[PDB]
Amino acid sequence: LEVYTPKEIFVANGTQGKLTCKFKSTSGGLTSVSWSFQPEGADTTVSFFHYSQGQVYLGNYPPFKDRISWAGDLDKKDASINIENMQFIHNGTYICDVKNPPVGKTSHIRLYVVEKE
Amino acid sequence: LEVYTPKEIFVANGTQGKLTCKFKSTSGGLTSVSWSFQPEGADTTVSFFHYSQGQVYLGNYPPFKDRISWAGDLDKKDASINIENMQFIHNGTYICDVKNPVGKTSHIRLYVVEKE
Amino acid sequence: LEVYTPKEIFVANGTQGKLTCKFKSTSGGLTSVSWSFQPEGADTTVSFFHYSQGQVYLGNYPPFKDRISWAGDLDKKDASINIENMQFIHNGTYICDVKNPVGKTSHIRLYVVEKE
Amino acid sequence: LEVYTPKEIFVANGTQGKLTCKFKSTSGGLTSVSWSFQPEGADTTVSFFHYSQGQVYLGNYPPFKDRISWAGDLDKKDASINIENMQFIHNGTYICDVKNPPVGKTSHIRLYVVEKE
Repeated sequence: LEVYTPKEIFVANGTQGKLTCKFKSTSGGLTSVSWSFQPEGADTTVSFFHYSQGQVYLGNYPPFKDRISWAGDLDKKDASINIENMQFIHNGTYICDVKNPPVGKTSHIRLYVVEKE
Repeated sequence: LEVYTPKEIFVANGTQGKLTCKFKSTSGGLTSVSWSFQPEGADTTVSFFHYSQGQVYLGNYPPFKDRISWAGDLDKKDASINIENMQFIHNGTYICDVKNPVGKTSHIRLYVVEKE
Repeated sequence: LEVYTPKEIFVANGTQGKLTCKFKSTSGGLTSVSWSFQPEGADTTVSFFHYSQGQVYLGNYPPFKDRISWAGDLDKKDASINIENMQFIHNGTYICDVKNPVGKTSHIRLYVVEKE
Repeated sequence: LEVYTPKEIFVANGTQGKLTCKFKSTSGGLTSVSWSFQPEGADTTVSFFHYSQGQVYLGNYPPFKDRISWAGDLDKKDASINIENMQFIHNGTYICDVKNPPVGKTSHIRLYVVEKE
């Protein structure tokens, strides 16, 4: 199992961010995706998205409320998500955790939200 | 791994349902719980709850909006959930899927009863 | 004691309707079942079926003549009945009354649908 | 609660039989009546009549089809019934089961149908 994420992305604030994850494995089925956020300059990460068995589940982290949508296809080995209307509180590191049975692999994105001016 | 669910529960409508799941295994850190609903008289199931790594994740099935809370403790081998203010649309079969390192599943037939 | 019926059922006309009742208690024996009919848009109810001690007893309500059969099992806590060849005169609310040593009641709103 | 039945009655065949039941209790609304038949020389009893909530319900026992009618009044503590056109197949023991919340008391009638000649 191999997981790719771009190292960094810059997103103009107020626009949609596309958090790309592509992975490599021998195989939908039992594979699961989880995304996590680590706010910049903080010590903690919040897991906010989980996908498995054709179902999207969301955490209750307020800054991501009504902003998160699935943009992947596990058959095409794509674990991506979109975040609407990104703002500065969304600066930080995003971490994708992919599990393909037969634990799991992770890749990090440093997301920079930029001033739209 | 072994998963238990009571075969049936009756919930007076307008009150809280307590969906009990107890499991048996040798270990809670890699353990995951999922809950599904099969509305009575349909053949679809909606997966609406997932728990792994100390985090509750919820699906967007409207009849469960703002009703679902975690009532378990994986260290105490308890994968239970609560559902607030149950109404007749919540009648059906609830399925708990627990994974330890594939899943084991147990079923509840939940009947919501007229509180009158 | 707890008594459950679905809130509603839709029965295509000319076909058999299956009136489900499931109950919860600590215990056949002295337990009894009665079913009643409230025709839509009237305020009368006719009690038309009674079950106690392995015996089905029927009332003399013409629209239910030769249509009613027991489909329960008090040991499996099932108090259901069947109604053959349901027509529009059978539209209304059905009420299951279950007694285990006063009783709880549950309601079905039964809609008979054009089979065309 | 106390329940009375006559010990025996003789009914000329082809005539109506009147199965008297009178009872004693402190109270009509929750009380129920049931009547049962034990055919002479058999070991089985068939329950064929039930009365509760102002409603008469009948069993499907063929010899009592279109023969059984309520002749009581629970307010007057009378749980009687009538049987039309009694024939020899109706010989036997009749049992009245009365229930009055606040479990029930029973009384037996040995009914002899007699040749009317």
